[PDB]
Parts: sequence; C-alpha cells; structure tokens
Amino acid sequence: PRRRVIGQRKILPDPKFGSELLAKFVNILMVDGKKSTAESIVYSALETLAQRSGKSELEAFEVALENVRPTVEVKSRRVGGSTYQVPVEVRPVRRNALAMRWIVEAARKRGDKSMALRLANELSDAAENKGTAVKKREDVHR
Amino acid sequence: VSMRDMLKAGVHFGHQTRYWNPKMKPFIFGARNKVHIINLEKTVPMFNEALAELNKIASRKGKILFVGTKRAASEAVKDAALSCDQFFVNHRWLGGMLTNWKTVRQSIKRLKDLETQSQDGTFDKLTKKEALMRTRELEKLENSLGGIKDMGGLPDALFVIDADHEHIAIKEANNLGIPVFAIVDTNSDPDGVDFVIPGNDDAIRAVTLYLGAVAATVREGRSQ
Amino acid sequence: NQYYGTGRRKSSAARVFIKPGNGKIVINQRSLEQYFGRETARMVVRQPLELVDMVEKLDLYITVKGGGISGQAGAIRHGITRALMEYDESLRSELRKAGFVTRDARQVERKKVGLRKARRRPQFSKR
Amino acid sequence: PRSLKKGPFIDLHLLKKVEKAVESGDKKPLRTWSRRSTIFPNMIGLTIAVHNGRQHVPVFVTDEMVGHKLGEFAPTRTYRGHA
Amino acid sequence: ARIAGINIPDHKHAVIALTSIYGVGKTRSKAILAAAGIAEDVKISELSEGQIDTLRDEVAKFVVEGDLRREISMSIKRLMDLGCYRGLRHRRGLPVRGQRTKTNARTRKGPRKPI
Amino acid sequence: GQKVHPNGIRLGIVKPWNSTWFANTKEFADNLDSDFKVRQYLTKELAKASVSRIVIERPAKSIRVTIHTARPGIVIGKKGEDVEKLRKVVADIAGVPAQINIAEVRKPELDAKLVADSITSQLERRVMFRRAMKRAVQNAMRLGAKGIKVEVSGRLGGAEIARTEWYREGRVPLHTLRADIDYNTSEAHTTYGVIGVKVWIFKGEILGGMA
Amino acid sequence: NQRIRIRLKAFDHRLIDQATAEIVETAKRTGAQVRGPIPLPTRKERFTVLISPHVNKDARDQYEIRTHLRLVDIVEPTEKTVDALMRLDLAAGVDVQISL
Amino acid sequence: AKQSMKAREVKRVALADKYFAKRAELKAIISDVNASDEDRWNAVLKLQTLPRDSSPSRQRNRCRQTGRPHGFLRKFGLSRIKVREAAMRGEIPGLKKASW
RNA sequence: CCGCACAAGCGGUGGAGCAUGUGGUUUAAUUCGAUGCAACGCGAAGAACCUUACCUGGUCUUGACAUCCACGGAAGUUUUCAGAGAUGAGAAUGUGCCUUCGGGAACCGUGAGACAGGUGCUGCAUGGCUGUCGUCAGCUCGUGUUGUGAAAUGUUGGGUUAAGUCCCGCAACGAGCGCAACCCUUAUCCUUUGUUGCCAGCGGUCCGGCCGGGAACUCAAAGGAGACUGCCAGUGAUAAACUGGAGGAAGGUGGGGAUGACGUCAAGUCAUCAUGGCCCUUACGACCAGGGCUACACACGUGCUACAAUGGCGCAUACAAAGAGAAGCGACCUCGCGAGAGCAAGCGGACCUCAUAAAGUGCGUCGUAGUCCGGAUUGGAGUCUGCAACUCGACUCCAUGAAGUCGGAAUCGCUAGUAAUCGUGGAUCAGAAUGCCACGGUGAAUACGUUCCCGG
RNA sequence: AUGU
RNA sequence: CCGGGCUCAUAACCCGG
Ligand SMILES: [Mg+2]
Ligand SMILES: [Mg+2]
Ligand SMILES: [Mg+2]
Ligand SMILES: [Mg+2]
Ligand SMILES: [Mg+2]
Ligand SMILES: [Mg+2]
Ligand SMILES: [Mg+2]
Ligand SMILES: [Mg+2]
Ligand SMILES: [Mg+2]
Ligand SMILES: [Mg+2]
Ligand SMILES: [Mg+2]
Ligand SMILES: [Mg+2]
Ligand SMILES: [Mg+2]
Ligand SMILES: [Mg+2]
Ligand SMILES: [Mg+2]
Ligand SMILES: [Mg+2]
Ligand SMILES: [Mg+2]
Ligand SMILES: [Mg+2]
Ligand SMILES: [Mg+2]
Ligand SMILES: [Mg+2]
Ligand SMILES: [Mg+2]
Ligand SMILES: [Mg+2]
Ligand SMILES: [Mg+2]
Ligand SMILES: [Mg+2]
Ligand SMILES: [Mg+2]
Ligand SMILES: [Mg+2]
Ligand SMILES: [Mg+2]
Ligand SMILES: [Mg+2]
Ligand SMILES: [Mg+2]
Ligand SMILES: [Mg+2]
Ligand SMILES: [Mg+2]
Ligand SMILES: [Mg+2]
Ligand SMILES: [Mg+2]
Ligand SMILES: [Mg+2]
Ligand SMILES: [Mg+2]
Ligand SMILES: [Mg+2]
Ligand SMILES: [Mg+2]
Ligand SMILES: [Mg+2]
Ligand SMILES: [Mg+2]
Ligand SMILES: [Mg+2]
Ligand SMILES: [Mg+2]
Ligand SMILES: [Mg+2]
Ligand SMILES: [Mg+2]
Ligand SMILES: [Mg+2]
Ligand SMILES: [Mg+2]
Ligand SMILES: [Mg+2]
Ligand SMILES: [Mg+2]
Ligand SMILES: [Mg+2]
Ligand SMILES: [Mg+2]
Ligand SMILES: [Zn+2]
Repeated sequence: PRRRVIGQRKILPDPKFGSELLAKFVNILMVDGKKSTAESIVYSALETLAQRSGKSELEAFEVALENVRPTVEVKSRRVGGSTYQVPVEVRPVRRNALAMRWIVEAARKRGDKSMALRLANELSDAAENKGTAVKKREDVHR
Repeated sequence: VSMRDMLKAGVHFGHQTRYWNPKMKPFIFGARNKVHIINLEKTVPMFNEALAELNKIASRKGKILFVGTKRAASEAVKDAALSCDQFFVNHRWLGGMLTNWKTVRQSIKRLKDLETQSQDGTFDKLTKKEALMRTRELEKLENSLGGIKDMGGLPDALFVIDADHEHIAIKEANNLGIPVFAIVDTNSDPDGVDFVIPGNDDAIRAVTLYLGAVAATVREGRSQ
Repeated sequence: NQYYGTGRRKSSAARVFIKPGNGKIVINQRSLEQYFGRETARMVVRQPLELVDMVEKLDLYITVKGGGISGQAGAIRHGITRALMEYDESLRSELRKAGFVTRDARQVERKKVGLRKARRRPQFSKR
Repeated sequence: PRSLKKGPFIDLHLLKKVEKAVESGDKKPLRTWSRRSTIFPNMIGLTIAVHNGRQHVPVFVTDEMVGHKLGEFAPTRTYRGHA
Repeated sequence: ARIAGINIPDHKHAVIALTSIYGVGKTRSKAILAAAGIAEDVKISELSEGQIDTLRDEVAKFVVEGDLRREISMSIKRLMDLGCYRGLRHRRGLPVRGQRTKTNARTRKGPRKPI
Repeated sequence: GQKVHPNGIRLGIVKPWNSTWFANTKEFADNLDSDFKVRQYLTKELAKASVSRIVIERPAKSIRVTIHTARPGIVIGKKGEDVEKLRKVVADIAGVPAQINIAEVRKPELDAKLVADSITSQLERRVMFRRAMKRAVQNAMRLGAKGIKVEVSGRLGGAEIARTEWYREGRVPLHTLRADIDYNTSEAHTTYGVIGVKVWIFKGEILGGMA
Repeated sequence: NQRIRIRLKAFDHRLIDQATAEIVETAKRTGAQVRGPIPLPTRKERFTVLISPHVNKDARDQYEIRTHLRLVDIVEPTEKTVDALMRLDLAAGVDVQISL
Repeated sequence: AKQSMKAREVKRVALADKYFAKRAELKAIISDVNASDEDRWNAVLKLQTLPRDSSPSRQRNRCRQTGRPHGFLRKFGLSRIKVREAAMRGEIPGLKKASW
C-alpha cells in the first residue's frame, strides 16, 4: 500500500503434526477451498516418499525443501527511476515461499497418473537435489 | 518601593543589542557585562506615577485588565488579578480582542450555556461519547475564556507585563485609545504606554515586585 | 454437579454439558468419529482438553445445529472452552493465551447493487 | 406440441368452408387467414389461398402434408442474400 | 469379435463396447445386456461364441446401422422435397428449429469467411 | 449531486407517517388507491382554505380523516354547512362511513407547504421573485427564529434561458438526522411554462426519539 | 373449560406493545388467568426499485416493511371476561384476531 | 398511456369477467378424462366462438395512476416511479428505506 | 501528497460452441430512445395473440375516451344467420326502480353542435427525476486587519490524521455548508415473556419431546449493559499524535449499510407523468384479422458450459441460511421409463406445503484417449400452459456425438470470511431466467515499496 | 502529423 | 490488402490473415 505496510496474516499449524510450513504448503496447493482434498494428496505423497527413502516424513520433507531454497532474486524495482533488474537478497520467508511454489508447480507438469504420485516424485527429486525445483533456484541465481 | 529594592529585584537589567542600537536608548543608565542597564532613578517616579494613576483608577474602581503573554509571568498575572477580583489574559493575546470584541461576546454566551448544561447534569442524556465530547469542549472554553468571562465589556485600563511581548495588545489599545500601564525597558518603544513604568520587563523577581506593588495599588486605591 | 457452556461460529451454535468421567463424548446422539468424516475436526474439537490435559477425566454431552461442519466444529471448541472455565477458572489464563477464548466474529458479506458478489465488480469492457 | 388428450385443432369457419366446398365440388381456391388450423385428410385435392401477412398464397393440398399446419407452407419473411 | 453388422467392438467393458454400434446408445446397451443376461462389465473378449450369437440375435430386434442411416436420409429427403418451411431451411444449411441466425450459428453454417 | 428526500430519511425517526392503517395484500392496493382519490379530491376543493396536510386512518372498517389548515372557518362553514357535504362525498368514494376532524395550523409562516403555496401564488401574479423570497425568509426568522432555505427554478421572469437561484439563513443541517427539517414543494404555472419551488424549515433538535 | 387465543399484527412495535398492555390489564382486572404476551418472529418484506426514469441501470434503492406479532392466551375465560374484551377498541394501525 | 389503451384494458377486464363461469365449465368438459370423444370435440369447437378478449390471459397490468405497462408491482398496483414518490411523501403505511 | 494507480499475488477476457445486447446489411415492416469513461443481459421486474407504439388489408367520422342539449326506450337475458374479425342482420325478450303521482332517477339508442383525441415536433423553451467528477475534502460569510486601489489575511507555516481531523505557531476572531457524530445491521452479556419454539434434570413410553412434565438450555423480540486512547510503557516540542503492553466478546472509525458540500458535463429523459409552444382533425385520431419487433455474408460488448484423473461414472451416507403461499401452495396414496396424471389431507401459515441443499464423505470403476472428456447439431416419439405453440414456447425419453487438448498483440477484477468455487430463494410472471436482486456452505495467495503510469 |  | 489492438479521436505504431 502507498500509505503504509501491514503485517502478514498468521496461519494455523497443521493439527496432525503442527508444522506451520506444512499448513502453508497445503494452502499453496489448495484450489477453490477444497482443503480436504489438498491435505489428503499431501499426506499420501509424503508417506509414499518418506517410506521409500529418508527416515521421517516431516524431516524428509523439510530437507527436500532446503535443497531448493533460493537466496537471490532479479525482479526489477524502479530504484534508479527506471526498471533496473537489480539483484537483491531474498527473505528467508520469501525463499521458503518460492521453493514451495516452484515444487508444487513442477508436479502439475510432471504428468504421472496421480497428483499424489507427481508430488512424491517431485519431492524425491528435490531431496535428491536433481530436479526442476533446484533448477529454478539456480536459474534465478544465474 | 525604592531604588535599591528595584536593583535587588533586577529591575535595572536590559538587553544587549549588536554593536550599538539607538532604539533601546530611552532609559539607559549605561551598560555592564555586555548588558544595557536601566536608570532606576527614573524607574521609581514613572513606576509610582503609573501606580498613582492606577490607584486613581482603583479609587474610581474602574476595571483593570491584567494580561500576560510573556510565559513566565502568566501565572503571576493570574494570581495578582484574582487577588483583586480583576480580569486577566494568561495566554496568547487573540488578535482583535478589542477591535473584534463583537465576536468575543458570543463565546462568553456559549461558555455560560455549556456551564449551565454542566450544572443541569443533562449531558447524561447524550450517548456516552458525546457527553465526554461536550465536557471536553467546555474544558477548552473554560481554559481560554475563564479570565475574561466576567468582564462584560471593553476593560477601562490595561496592565501589561512587557511591550516586547504584548505588542498586539498595545496596538489595539492605541487603536481604541485605552490607557496602558506597562513595564518598559531597552529594545522597546516607550510611547506604547500611557503611564510608562521604567524597569526591566524580564526578570521574575522584578515581575514579582511589579505585580505585588500593582495589586496592592489596585486594592488600596479602590479602598482609598 | 455439572457445568455448561455456549459456543458460536458463523451460523452454527452449540450447547455443551461436561461431567467427570472416563472420557466418552456424544454429539447429537452419535460418536465423534461417526459425525465428522474429515479428521481435522476431531483434533479441532479436542484441542482444549489436550491443552489442559483433561482428556480422560471429563465426560461430554453435546448438541449443535446450524451452519456447516467447520462452523459447528468451531462452535463446539468455543463451548468446550467456556465450559472448562466454568469448571475451573484458573485455566482461563492459558486458554486465552491459546486463542480459544476469543469469539471469532467474521461473517459473510451481503451482496450489493451492481456487484456480482460481495466485492466482485463486473468487467469494465476497457471503457 | 398439442397434447393427444386434447386432440388436433382447427378453426371452425375454415371447417365449414371446406365442408361446403367439398359437398359442392366447387373446387375454387379458398381464401383464409387461419395459419394455426391443422390439416385433415378430407382436404386432399383442394386449393387454399393462405394469407402470409401480405398476400394469400395458393397451395395444393396432398396427403403427405396431412398433419401439418397451414402456416408451415407460406413463408412470411423474404431473403435473397446479403451480397 | 463382431456383433450383427460390420463392427468389431474393442476389448473394454461390454456396455461401452456395444455403444460403438451406430444406433445403440447407453440405454439400448443396458437393455441388450440385460436381455442376454450377461454382466455389463465383462470384457468383450472371453465370451463364448454362443453368447456373442445370442447378442447378435438381440440387436436384430432394432433398426441396424445401414438401415438407420437410410431411414434418416429418407425422412430428411421427404421434408426437403415437400417444400415446407422446415424443409426449405434444410436445403440452405441453416438452423432448423428456431435459433438466432444473427450470431452463434457456426456449427450449422461452418467456419466464418470474410465478405 | 442529487440529494435524498429529507422527509423520507427521517420517517420513523422524528417524522410520523401520513397514513397509519393496517392491511393485508388483498386490501392493500385498493386502500392506497382510495386514499389517493380522497386526497386528490379534498385538495381540489379546499384550495382557498390554506390546507397543509391530510392524515388518513381506517379503523374498524371506517375511514377517519384529519385535516390541517391555517383558518378553519373557510372549510367548516357556517354551522358546519359544507363540511357535512365533504363527509358525504368522501364516504361515497371511500365506500365506508366517514369521519372528519380539523386541526388548526397556528403559524402559517412556519409551514413549508403554505410558504411555498404563497410564493407560487405571488409568482402567478407577476410578483418579482427576489422580493417574495426575502419577505418569506425574513418572516420565518421573525416568528420562528430558526433556519430556513428556499430555491426557485425555471424561466424566471419569462427569461429565454431557464436558471435557478436560492437563499439561505441560519442552520440547515441536512445530513443530521436528529434535525426536525420541515420540507415541501409546490408548483406555479406561467405563460412561459413551469417554475418549481422547494423549501426547508429547521425548527430545532429532537433528543429522546419521536416517542 | 375454554381458552381464548389472540393474535396481533401491526407495523409499530411500541404501538402493538401498548395494545398488549390494554389487553393484559383488562384481563387482569376482570380476574382472568393469563399466559404472558409471547413475541413471535416478525416478517419483513423488501423491495428494490430503479430510481432513474430513463436508462440508469445499477442506480436504484430498496425499501422494507416490518410487521410485528404478539400473542396472548387466556385459560380462564370467565363470561364477564369474554364480552368485556370485545368491548375494547384499538388504534387504527393495530389489527386484532380473536379465536376460541 | 393513450386513453385508448386504458379503454381497451377496462373493456377486457369487464368482458372477461362476464364469461368466466361458461369458460370454466367448457374447460371442465374439454379436459375430462372419461368424457365422450364427440362431446369433447363439440366443446373444443364451441370455445372458439366466444370473444377472444374473454380469456384472462390477454389482460396486462398497468399503473393505476399512469397506466404504464412496465415496472409493475402487484403489491401496490403502481409502477416504480409513482411508488417511489408516494413513499417519499410517507403516504404508504409503515414503509421505510432498508438498511440491514 | 494520496487511491488494488503501479508493484507483489490469485483468476479471468481476447481462440471454441452456445445465451444475450449493439453496429451494419436485408425486408412490406424489421416501431422508439440510449453510443468515450459516464451507450451495448440498457429503458424492458420477463414481444407466440394481447402486449405494440411498425407493416398489409378490412372498416368508422361529435368519435374508443368527457361534459352539455334534444329525442326515444328500464336494464338486462337468451338465441339464429352472414363475415377472418371488426361489424351487420334478426329472434324471442325484457317487461324494473324511486316516484311529491307531475314525473324522476336509471341506464341504452339517435341527432345537433361546443368539443374530443395525439407514444405528433422541440430535453438547446421548462418543471420533476437521474448519471458524472466523487464519499473526492473541500466551499464560503461576518467582524477585524493590511494596501491609494484592483484585493489579501483568515483557508498559508511545523507537526498529526480516513479527513479544512487535531495541537503548536501565526493579524486575525468566529460562523455556516461539507467531515465526524445522532440511524439500521453484526459481534458478548443482563432483564422480561415461554407457544405453534425449547428438552438439562424428572415419570411413562411402542422409543417418536412421543406425553406427563419442566422454565434450565437453544431460540424468539422488546428493553438494558458494553470501548473512551479509559489503563501501563516508550516516543514526541511535556503539544497533539504515534508504538507496544494489560485487561476484554470486542482496541484504536471492531466489521458492513444508509447518508453525496459549492459546482462541472446547454450530459439523459417532451415515450411514466407534468408543461411553454408548433403542428394533425372523415385523420398524424379510432376498431379489426394476419405479419414484424426473433431476418443473416458480417463486426463489437457482456455472459454461460467446456478441452478432464484435485477428474468422469455407479452405490451408499452427512451438514445450511433466507424467502414465498387463497383462483394460492398443494402432501399422502395410485399410474407412467420420464416430463407428468388421478385422487385428495393441510395451511393465510414458528403449526401446513413449496423442499431430500450441492460441494463433502465411504466403495467400486475408468488409465491419458478426441476418451466412460465435451456436449452443440439433426431425426423420431411425448408431456404442460393457453381460445391458439408453422413462423416463434419451456420441458421429458430414444437415437446422433460438432468445435474444443488452456487460447497472439492486448486487457479486467480483487487486500479476508475477501478472491475463487458449490448450491438454495425471490420479484416481473397463464406459460416462458446462462439476466437481475438476495441467501448460505467450503475457503486462499500477495503487499519490497512510490520509482512508472492512471486519476484526483 | 491532424482533428467540427 | 483485409481484420483486431493502441487514442476523446484521426495519423504514426503493434498482432493475424
Ligand atoms: Mg449489469
Ligand atoms: Mg416434435
Ligand atoms: Mg442519489
Ligand atoms: Mg411467512
Ligand atoms: Mg401477459
Ligand atoms: Mg499487478
Ligand atoms: Mg472473434
Ligand atoms: Mg469468444
Ligand atoms: Mg434499435
Ligand atoms: Mg358465425
Ligand atoms: Mg350522431
Ligand atoms: Mg388538447
Ligand atoms: Mg440538458
Ligand atoms: Mg444534447
Ligand atoms: Mg471520505
Ligand atoms: Mg489537504
Ligand atoms: Mg483567502
Ligand atoms: Mg480552501
Ligand atoms: Mg499545515
Ligand atoms: Mg471543520
Ligand atoms: Mg491559523
Ligand atoms: Mg427419560
Ligand atoms: Mg428464565
Ligand atoms: Mg437489543
Ligand atoms: Mg471506538
Ligand atoms: Mg502517555
Ligand atoms: Mg517526554
Ligand atoms: Mg489479549
Ligand atoms: Mg492491546
Ligand atoms: Mg460499526
Ligand atoms: Mg457521514
Ligand atoms: Mg438526444
Ligand atoms: Mg421522441
Ligand atoms: Mg394485430
Ligand atoms: Mg429487442
Ligand atoms: Mg466460468
Ligand atoms: Mg459423463
Ligand atoms: Mg433442512
Ligand atoms: Mg413430506
Ligand atoms: Mg414409480
Ligand atoms: Mg423450489
Ligand atoms: Mg460423490
Ligand atoms: Mg442421447
Ligand atoms: Mg478436433
Ligand atoms: Mg497469457
Ligand atoms: Mg451461481
Ligand atoms: Mg414465483
Ligand atoms: Mg412465467
Ligand atoms: Mg457466497
Ligand atoms: Zn527586558
């Protein structure tokens, strides 16, 4: 807003576990308020990943995230009065949001026979740090 | 009141002007410590003369308005005035206080109206916020108008702490032709005062001496 | 002995009765798990007992009507919180700090003239 | 369309005109304005001048058209191509 | 596998399969399967030849593809020849049951073409 | 910048209605039509009597009419001679027994409608509008000592180009709802056409509801 | 035994409350037995209409009519009660329905 | 609305009121399930003979005051423009602007 | 310096089909008005006849509609022929009523004029009403004050706000119209009254608040309470104000609504109505049937459903709000594959009916396909409203299965219970909602900041 | 660039 | 060349064919 700035809306923690990151994930996945569908898909993918690799569901998910978190951005701001594509730091909150959005985007493109499967394979690629999720980060860096 | 009392009270103090300025000359005894100094030998007579005229005013019993805008003196002028039951201004002198008194009258009317509402207690009719709002408005009106709300018209004579700080009131007094009794020092034209009091217009001790003498003069004159 | 509380959320309202017991709960003459197919609501309604760790010491009888499943869950939680504070007011502190005591007031916004929705304005046509 | 419980529909005056004509064997074209009247088998072989908003159009009844409405055989609009 | 008429149903669930026959919608398909007394979800494949024979018998009770096409053609020809308004519209390739011709008639008129 | 109707807003806050009969759907439209005809008639007859308003009720299958005028004598006639005729004819058109009551306007200056009617009357007699406006306005204060506004609009003085002009004195707080704004309009015909007139008359503040 | 049930409708809440006050006061002084005045849910009708005479779509306003309801029940209809409550008159704005 | 239109409407309502019972009776015959075919045929044939304006369908509501053929409300027998002015006058009992 | 102005986010429009408006073209006619924002699902909250103002043809001339005079008869009812109808012609019929006993009121017919009649022209002759800047923060007066005057000050300055809101300063002091407040609605509690609403504790029960009973609870609707920077800390010129904290259902205009200052656009409406004035009176008035307003190489605006596995299909099974109803809404039961039909209880409606919410959830199935996607188009066969569904209605069953696989330059909306998505009700209305006005269910992302724009 |  | 976009608009300038 031109006048001021305002804080970011607080979001509840998931009841199953309590990792607010997971709540933000289901939100960024949810479409047309079908929250239950989104959380179902998320749990299914998380299980089918964590019990085929890694030790723990939450920890595997988090590490997978960390492997894709970016650090720099290039989106232009008219700092010098013109649309300079100046590269500046990225907030850790914004880094998390960008990573999450990128990974969810990837799965929609992956095209396996189920969104749970697409999501699980994308997140496994992220945990393996070989996938388009890290690619978007490093292209931003480039 | 005598010369050494005035000296002890700081009535002889003054105001350095850069280099030399002829405006501040009228009562200069000289200068010391880079401060121009007033002649107290002249302080006594004119000061007493102003008091004498004020006493005559007191014998007449004509009202004396005591207005202070010089911040330090405001509470002292209020005290001195209320000691004699006289009117006072202890804030910024609102321009046109005499030339536009026609307007001032309405505020006195409305002040008394809201005060009557307070006595009635009928603010309790209003929604809670509006009751508090009217009380606050009445408080502001009391703050500003309390010193003149009983005056009923243009004052007969004016007491002024400092021509160097009350110059708008002096302007209006000259316009209407109202006698001014005031402290005059260097850096000030004396002609703005009908009965000049030579003496420093700043020092709080000097102000105290002036106000004590003036209030005593008012009460003694009205009691002859 | 018995304690009571009333809860509300959107268009839903709930009556809550609580008594010492092993911890069974019936809402509208059905079990909790039967009532809600979704499993989130089951936590949502139980959070206060979890918070004060009272799960197995109080028995609950519930009635609810109006609004949807989410709103009903929220109303039940609010009523449970109030009933708990009726049982033991010292719990009020942590209950408030958890955000359970506050009555959420958000409600739907009416439609308005010329607007397709609560705030949705029709397409401008570029002109 | 018209219910079957209702039965078909026809305007009375047309019915009498056609009945009288067929008894007489007059077989001259019949002026009429009843586009909404239905066709019955007996009218085969006749000729009806059917008003089309502007003019009464000649029409030669035949058994195929039985069950149709008269207005169905008299266009009311005109067209020949925009170009 | 073939049913009456030159049509090979593919090897999916039977109902979906049979619908292939021109003139057999979902309803007729269910009716045929019920008459033959065969579970609807069996594959076309794996049925005995006797079962396919009884199915060939079933479909005979309806107007078959090659005759259904001819029937429809004859009906439209009759209307066309009669000269009725509805028939006249058919020969002009225009909507025939009262839809606006100022706009939204592509499916009948075809793709647009400039003046 | 069109304004709302001052009376409409304050209905049920400080202003009561002009018709207070209960009805159901079947009765409703025809009741309204009957009332409309009743007023449209009484206004036609009582033009010279300086009538301001008519309030109608339908208690117990009977119509009761109360009329406000600045001089009852013109409408009451000698020994009630003609008001009886009004009663008869209103009973006829209403289709029910009728009852009449008279209330006496006491300050015709402080009635919006009477002021507007006077202004229109003077206009029809080629009076110069500014004079009429000023005299009315000044009268209002002389008697009521509270705010008033007036507007006029049309081909003033037969001017080729129509225009509008107005005059205000005192407080007229429209946006305020506590304000007892009396408002009305009236009509004037001329050789040149129509010249409208609207009037507002503030009369003080209501605290404690209409009750 | 008998019982009187009275339903009241109006557009002014204060007025209908006064009407119920008359009913209950008379029934009390005549020595009847009474169920208190029971409020019932009030219907409100709403109508939105286009303000402009010419074409100004999306410009308009809306009005409402609220009809209130009160109910009173009498379970000791002494005869001296029965007629007396038909001797009463109510303001034009109030509609009264009585039944046994 | 031209005077002729109101004349037409009043004539329609009156004439339609005249033949109400006869049309209802013939309708009862025409729709009867068990009625003889010939009787139904005759009943249908005769209905054509009545005046076309006898049918209630041909009527159109119009504003009582002005007779406008659009923007009608059955509740008031008036069109939108008229109702608003009257409401503003406050002549309609209990009506008020709606803000809920 | 401010605003979903840009930015950061989410979803669309622009390609497809269809609904709807407009331009153009066509026609006997496609009636009229509204064309940057601020015209185009607009007047019209609903054109088969009617409506209807247009076209063709058929008819009337003091008239369809009103007063005034004469004259003749109660009225009215029933029925026959001709004609598409308007009308024309006849039959029986009525044959009455107040009558001061004269007649009159009633109505109905003819004649005579004075007059009727107009959706005919002028919104640049006007009233009334409305849009627009814009819920933008401004617009002015009095007294005083300065300049020889034309005028200025107030209303600028330093802060601070949603704001000419507030404080300080200040040749100004005030006032008025705007701002805010007073009004409705929502969030918590208290009091009052408890049926047709309520069922915690009691008794009985076929287990149905079913009934005895209860007055607690929910709820109903009247009246009260409650939030003010009130409290604390910091900050600030001790100013105002800002930041944080406590308590509370609620915290800093708690949320939404109504409410539109002086004026701008000779903006819109002579077709709601009113009216100056010009124009037509066997016709620019009036009556009737059929036609048109729905046409169709094209262009444009606004919508609706789609191109799919967060999905399609089958089975089972949960949870709403707000409205409407007397020629009305219409259960139950019977009949039909179905739209429906028959019979017929109840309710002027907390009681009865409309009317079982859909998303959701449990099971199965489909396997990425022009498909178990999508449904347009066309054939056949029916129901219902209406005198009457050819032009030109809505709806059901069978069969048929277009285009379409995320859409260029470009462009719109939106800051929280919002966006997106899923259903329910109402008005207009015999019948005819993808439009319009309301109601609830589920329920997000993003805001670095003011540099660009756009506007003020 | 122009524009009643 | 024909159509769509940009503008209160016409030109210049973009996107199809
Ligand atoms: Mg719209
Ligand atoms: Mg058909
Ligand atoms: Mg307005
Ligand atoms: Mg109701
Ligand atoms: Mg109709
Ligand atoms: Mg953006
Ligand atoms: Mg296109
Ligand atoms: Mg398109
Ligand atoms: Mg047009
Ligand atoms: Mg005949
Ligand atoms: Mg004649
Ligand atoms: Mg005339
Ligand atoms: Mg104009
Ligand atoms: Mg113009
Ligand atoms: Mg504002
Ligand atoms: Mg400003
Ligand atoms: Mg100025
Ligand atoms: Mg200004
Ligand atoms: Mg400033
Ligand atoms: Mg102000
Ligand atoms: Mg100032
Ligand atoms: Mg029991
Ligand atoms: Mg109680
Ligand atoms: Mg209350
Ligand atoms: Mg507050
Ligand atoms: Mg402090
Ligand atoms: Mg400090
Ligand atoms: Mg707190
Ligand atoms: Mg706080
Ligand atoms: Mg509020
Ligand atoms: Mg306001
Ligand atoms: Mg125009
Ligand atoms: Mg016109
Ligand atoms: Mg016609
Ligand atoms: Mg049209
Ligand atoms: Mg859509
Ligand atoms: Mg399907
Ligand atoms: Mg229900
Ligand atoms: Mg039922
Ligand atoms: Mg059955
Ligand atoms: Mg329904
Ligand atoms: Mg399902
Ligand atoms: Mg099919
Ligand atoms: Mg294709
Ligand atoms: Mg794109
Ligand atoms: Mg919808
Ligand atoms: Mg309806
Ligand atoms: Mg309908
Ligand atoms: Mg919604
Ligand atoms: Zn000094």
